[PDB]
Amino acid sequence: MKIAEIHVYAHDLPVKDGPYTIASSTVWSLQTTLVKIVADSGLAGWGETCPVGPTYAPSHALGARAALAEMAPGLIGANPLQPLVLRRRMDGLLCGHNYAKAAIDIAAYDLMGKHYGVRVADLLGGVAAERVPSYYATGIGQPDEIARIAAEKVAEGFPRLQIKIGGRPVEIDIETVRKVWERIRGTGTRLAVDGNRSLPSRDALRLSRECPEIPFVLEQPCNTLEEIAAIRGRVQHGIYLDESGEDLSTVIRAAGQGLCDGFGMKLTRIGGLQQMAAFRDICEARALPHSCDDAWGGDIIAAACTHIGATVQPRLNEGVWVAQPYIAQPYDEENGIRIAGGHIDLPKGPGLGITPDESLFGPPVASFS
Amino acid sequence: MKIAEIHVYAHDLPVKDGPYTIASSTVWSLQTTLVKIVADSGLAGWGETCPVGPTYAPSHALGARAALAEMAPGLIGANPLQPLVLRRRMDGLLCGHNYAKAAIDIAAYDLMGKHYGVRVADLLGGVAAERVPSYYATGIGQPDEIARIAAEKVAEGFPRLQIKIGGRPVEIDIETVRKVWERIRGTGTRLAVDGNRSLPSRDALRLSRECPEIPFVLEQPCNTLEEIAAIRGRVQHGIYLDESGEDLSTVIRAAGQGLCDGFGMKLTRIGGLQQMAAFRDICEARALPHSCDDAWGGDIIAAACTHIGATVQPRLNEGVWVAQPYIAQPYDEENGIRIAGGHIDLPKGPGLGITPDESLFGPPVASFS
Amino acid sequence: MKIAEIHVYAHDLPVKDGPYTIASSTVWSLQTTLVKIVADSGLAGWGETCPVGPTYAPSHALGARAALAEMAPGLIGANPLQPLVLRRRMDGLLCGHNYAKAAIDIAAYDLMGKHYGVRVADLLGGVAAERVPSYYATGIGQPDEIARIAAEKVAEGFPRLQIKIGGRPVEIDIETVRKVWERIRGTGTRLAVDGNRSLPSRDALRLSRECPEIPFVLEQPCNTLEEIAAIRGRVQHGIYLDESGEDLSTVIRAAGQGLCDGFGMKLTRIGGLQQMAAFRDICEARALPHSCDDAWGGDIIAAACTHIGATVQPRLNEGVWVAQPYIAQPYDEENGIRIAGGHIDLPKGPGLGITPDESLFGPPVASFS
Amino acid sequence: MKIAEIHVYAHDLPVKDGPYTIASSTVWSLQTTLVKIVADSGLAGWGETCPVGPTYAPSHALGARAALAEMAPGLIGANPLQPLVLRRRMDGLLCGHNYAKAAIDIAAYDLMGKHYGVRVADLLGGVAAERVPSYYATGIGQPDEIARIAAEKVAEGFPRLQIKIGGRPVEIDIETVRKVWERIRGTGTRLAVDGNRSLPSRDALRLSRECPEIPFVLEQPCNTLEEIAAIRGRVQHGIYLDESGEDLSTVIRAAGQGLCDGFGMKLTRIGGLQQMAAFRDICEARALPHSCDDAWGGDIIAAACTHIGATVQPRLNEGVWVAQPYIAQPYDEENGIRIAGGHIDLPKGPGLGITPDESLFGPPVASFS
Ligand SMILES: C[N+]1(C)C[C@H](O)C[C@@H]1C(=O)O
Ligand SMILES: C[N+]1(C)C[C@H](O)C[C@@H]1C(=O)O
Ligand SMILES: C[N+]1(C)C[C@H](O)C[C@@H]1C(=O)O
Ligand SMILES: C[N+]1(C)C[C@H](O)C[C@@H]1C(=O)O
Ligand SMILES: [Mg+2]
Ligand SMILES: [Mg+2]
Ligand SMILES: [Mg+2]
Ligand SMILES: [Mg+2]
Ligand SMILES: [Mg+2]
Ligand SMILES: [Mg+2]
Ligand SMILES: [Mg+2]
Ligand SMILES: [Mg+2]
Ligand SMILES: [Mg+2]
Ligand SMILES: [Mg+2]
Repeated sequence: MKIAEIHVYAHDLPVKDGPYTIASSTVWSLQTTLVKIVADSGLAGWGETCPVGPTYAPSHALGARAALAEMAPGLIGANPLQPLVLRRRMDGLLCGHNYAKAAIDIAAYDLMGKHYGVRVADLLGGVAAERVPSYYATGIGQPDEIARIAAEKVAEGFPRLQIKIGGRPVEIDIETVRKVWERIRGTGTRLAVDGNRSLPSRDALRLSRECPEIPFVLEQPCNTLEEIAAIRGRVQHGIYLDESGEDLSTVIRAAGQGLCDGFGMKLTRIGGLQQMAAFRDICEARALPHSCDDAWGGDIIAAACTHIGATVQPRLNEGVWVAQPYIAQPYDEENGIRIAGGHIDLPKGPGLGITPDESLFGPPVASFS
Repeated sequence: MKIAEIHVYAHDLPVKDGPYTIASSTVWSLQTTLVKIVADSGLAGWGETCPVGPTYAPSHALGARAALAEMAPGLIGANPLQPLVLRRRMDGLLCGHNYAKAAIDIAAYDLMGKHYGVRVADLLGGVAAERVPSYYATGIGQPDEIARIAAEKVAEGFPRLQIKIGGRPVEIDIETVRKVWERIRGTGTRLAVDGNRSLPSRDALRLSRECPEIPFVLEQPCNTLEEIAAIRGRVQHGIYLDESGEDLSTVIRAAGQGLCDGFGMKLTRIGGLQQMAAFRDICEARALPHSCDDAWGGDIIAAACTHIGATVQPRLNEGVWVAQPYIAQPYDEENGIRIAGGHIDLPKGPGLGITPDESLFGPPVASFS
Repeated sequence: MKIAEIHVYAHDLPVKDGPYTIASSTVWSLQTTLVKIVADSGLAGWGETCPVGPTYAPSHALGARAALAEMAPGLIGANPLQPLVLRRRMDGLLCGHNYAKAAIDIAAYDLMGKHYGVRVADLLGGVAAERVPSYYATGIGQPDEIARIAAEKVAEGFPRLQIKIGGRPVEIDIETVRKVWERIRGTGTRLAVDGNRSLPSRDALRLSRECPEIPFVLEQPCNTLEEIAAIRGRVQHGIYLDESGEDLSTVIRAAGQGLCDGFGMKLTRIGGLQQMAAFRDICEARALPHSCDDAWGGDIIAAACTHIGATVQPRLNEGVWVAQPYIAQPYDEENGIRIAGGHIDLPKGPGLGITPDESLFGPPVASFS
Repeated sequence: MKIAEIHVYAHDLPVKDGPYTIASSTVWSLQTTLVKIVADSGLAGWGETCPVGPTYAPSHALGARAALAEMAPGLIGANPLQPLVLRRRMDGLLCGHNYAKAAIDIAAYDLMGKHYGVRVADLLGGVAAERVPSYYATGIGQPDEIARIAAEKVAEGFPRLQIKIGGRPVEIDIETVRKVWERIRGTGTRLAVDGNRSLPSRDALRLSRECPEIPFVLEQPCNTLEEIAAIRGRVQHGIYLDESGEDLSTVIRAAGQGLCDGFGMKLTRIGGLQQMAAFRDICEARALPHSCDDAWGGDIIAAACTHIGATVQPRLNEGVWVAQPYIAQPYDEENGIRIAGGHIDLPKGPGLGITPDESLFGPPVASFS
């Protein structure tokens, strides 16, 4: 098999009842980028990458499209059924830019699954669970209001909550954590507190020191991995990496040196499913719980996240986060990814199990053959 | 003296009022393996190895018999009165497989003791105590029920309890520990909490962080020694190794680098009494308390554990655990190992002090001469 | 699809012009164990595991068959198209025993490849090279004798030589290394020197110190990883792990903490292709060169090694070692694995590309349904 | 059985063709202390301790007798057939003073062996070799003079030489090492260079740096273990501890943290055979070569060293050093320890196999009942 065409699309996703606030990024609408790979046989696969604003991570929508335009001519003729070979070929065309490479990677797995008649999760080691947990991430807000929302989401069925903090005096974050805990204690709901790179070590230390009785994991409290390595010995709560886990080498450093207790891992950041599967295997060997998330995006990226998440040993699965609740229009109304009772049912069809209504995207901003 | 015959037996041991639940293994009946060594003089010694299900450790009943069948022809003619020489000879025939080698080792010490007219404990440095402490290990269950059982076992005389946890949400484990402590506090009963390799560092950290007022030692909370080394600086409760202590080299690493505060050590895992005695000497030099246990098994392995345990400095002796309370039929009704008042009286006769009713075992599954 | 039957075979492999001498194992004839998995449809896949004598590693032929006998009944009905799910299922039946699990893993990948019509290497990320390099490993022998063989094998086309040392005064090992280097310098041939766990740190230090001008990597010079970590900073030659690389967790330690510069890795030791592929991804992220070998065995295990080897980035591929030159009768007369010009061609057919002549093995020694 | 009497003897040992020059002690005549333990039955065992002058180690002849006088009354009635119980009993009477405790330890093993009819080596795991290697240690002297003696002693059969250095400009030590190497290279003789605590790190660094082509191990180059840990990474020669190995705890530190590559170990320093056997097991698990020596003394301490030495794995046995060549009158004319061909035959009789002629010692200087 050979790649015959690659099509790049720009598409807009407004935030229902926004904005969505992260200590490092507030957005009102997201620009996603879709990739369609067409084989010489005519069969097509789909990928997607959607940064959550331009300030969250070293990635942005215009940059995704620039990266894809750089690599695409060099990929025409490649065998899309060989994800590692294909990844090396991308590396031969452009250094870094995992978030763009990930879209090609995901399209190729979709195409592979359709070709062989198999679900992507089964190409990645096998379906361990047909329905996977999700988690709900609150925005930054008034303590009482965040606690109210947390209670509601637990009642909806979410087995885990992530409370966003930072960008304001830490006393308010601590009050938020305490008020949330008062409403969810004794429900068995797991808790994460995400500083999104915004806390000086001063405040990360204070948060943990003041709340030993509250069972959160502290997710990416500080900006750099060096700062996290420096506070870890003095912090009695588990610490998870998110933004710092930028590649497999960094994950190997963190696992091998005992620098964290788990991960919030994004598919596009790590470079796609080929790398994410290796990431999964590393975490399983070391009993490091993790989520399988992305920054944002619709059915295509969400299905890719759900497929890898379906392969995770259940006791290590911290959930699959998706932007679906904030997206008005699905790409696939019959099989698209939907949260139900705080969980996500894996699509049942071949490949990603998603057939996007291509009409929605508009003509490609760039085509290659 | 020379070994003239080696006989290998398969024998079944059903669990009274089971199953017995460990986070890593639930069993309903155990398959033990017995070894009889006959000297040219006609004198015989007995050994035993009995994994606690095939998933607890890298060992199983069929594997024990395969290992013994591999080594046995190469041991005919060896001097059974030289335990170190004999161990090196085994190593010359098969790499690893300590749990099988241990059965030959124990049979040889039994034979040595009978030949010289001395108790095995006196071959291992001398009887420091005629009666040794034991400890009772609970299964995993409802918090209140486990607390009730803990109170009963303290009333029976057990000076130490081990609470098994893991394989479920850690909130339940923590509730169990708290309810047990409420019933046993102020009795002077020592407490261990055994995660049996099942806790991610996330949960080990939480358990310790939440319970500074409860004086447990945390036994093998995490799967690998690397994970334990990573959490140790952040855990204020003593940490003991069990499954990780797979050989004397590992014990030397753990003692020399300060990676743990004690051990739950199994005779078969370490490779027998020759190695266990060295283990004992290392712990004594570093004031590291430990038990002398095994995975399971009847009078033969239990007596071997009791003999080495009788040599331990009393202040370091965390007890000898035996499967006797879960075994309906003793091998030796006159001198077999029995728990009385939470303690074990050392047999008074030469060798292990045990004469098994060989009839019980059936014909050997393999014989060598 | 579901596993309907599992059949275990025992088969002898006489060493051509024997014996083969490793510092830890001298072998005259090897006992291989073959496994055939049959699906409900009748489609079959083949696996193989063959310890290189019982003292090289904690593995042996009788032990392989005992482990398979323990696991097989619990695998009837499993889906063989899900290698990770299947591996966890095996872990739920027996702890450890990777060398036995690997035979099931390999048969399942063979079956998967046949079912989808794809080569195993293309189920593991894709073929990076159709012609895979091998390496020649000399046995221990006299310095001039070994230097001759080294020159002869370089001429035959092998791009890398491994010289086995140990088990005798180290000055003889050093003389051998110097005389081999005299023959092969200027031929572009890479050099490994394998101590096979046999050198005290005293001697490993001496070997490196005396030979800075000879560009060997020192493979598993000492018995334990702890010993290797202790000399590493005092050794100017690259150090590779072999025997110490017992599982993915240990690989993560070694890579993350920088304890070695590469690996000799055996498929059965790591537990099969699912784990080997993850191992490959770990090494690629850290630019750690490695081989894809096994202990011994015929066309089945050799094809498995060749398929994973064909996925390795060429600049990191230290070779695929196979026992074929020492094996008189191939299982597959037409398409079995053969070394040609010091290299190995990847088979063309689906699955492993091997069709064993079952009549060579005799009837199964154990059958499960 | 019970100790009925303890008798302490003082005896002079003139140095044949004296003196003997160590960087830390020059000696013309040594004051040995013998101990006879008599059981209720009248059976007796013998021990010995003989510091090599009062400045080599924190031990001296008057100190040996004072320590024995302190402990002896508290040992009347003890069971001498339990070496570990007996050792703890001594610890309960006097802290430290291993060199004195060792004399009691050795007499008790002698008695035990006589009582059971077994050789001491067979009470310590078993005889691995009937003929034990020794090593020759040169005194400090002129480079050409020492090189001659080195050649002469190699011819006599010693498989290892130890060259003493220090106490003068290091260039003279380096010249000595080079001239010795010139004589013994190509003879298969192993080389140790002993600084006896006398080199500043400045000079130890220089000695190793200048001589990479000379295969010595550097024994106790610096005064403290702290100094040795500090230079270790900058020294390419193996480093052995001698004087720093004061107890089992320090051995555990050195081995567990990889601070040395072997030991010169003295029986009296470590505290007797009970501790020496544990020391042996520690070294065997880590492939650390070691000698079994003492400071000085006649047939009694020499036989004790020979018996433990006969249990050491041959590949790790650096030799048993004894003072016999410097001692005119043996205690046992028939079966005393004698070096022959640079090796020592293990005595055949029960216990140590030595029967001292008591009349040589004079009446006891102290008797206890
Ligand atoms: C993955 N989230 C839950 C959604 C946002 O993209 C960021 C947030 C996190 O940082 O974990
Ligand atoms: C030794 N036990 C008390 C009995 C079981 O064999 C396991 C358990 C332990 O892991 O410590
Ligand atoms: C891979 N070999 C060449 C074959 C033997 O199985 C061992 C050897 C090695 O240890 O590297
Ligand atoms: C063991 N010696 C050879 C004899 C002396 O007691 C000291 C010396 C050494 O330090 O190695
Ligand atoms: Mg819930
Ligand atoms: Mg985050
Ligand atoms: Mg009590
Ligand atoms: Mg335990
Ligand atoms: Mg070539
Ligand atoms: Mg090797
Ligand atoms: Mg059937
Ligand atoms: Mg010689
Ligand atoms: Mg010395
Ligand atoms: Mg008296």
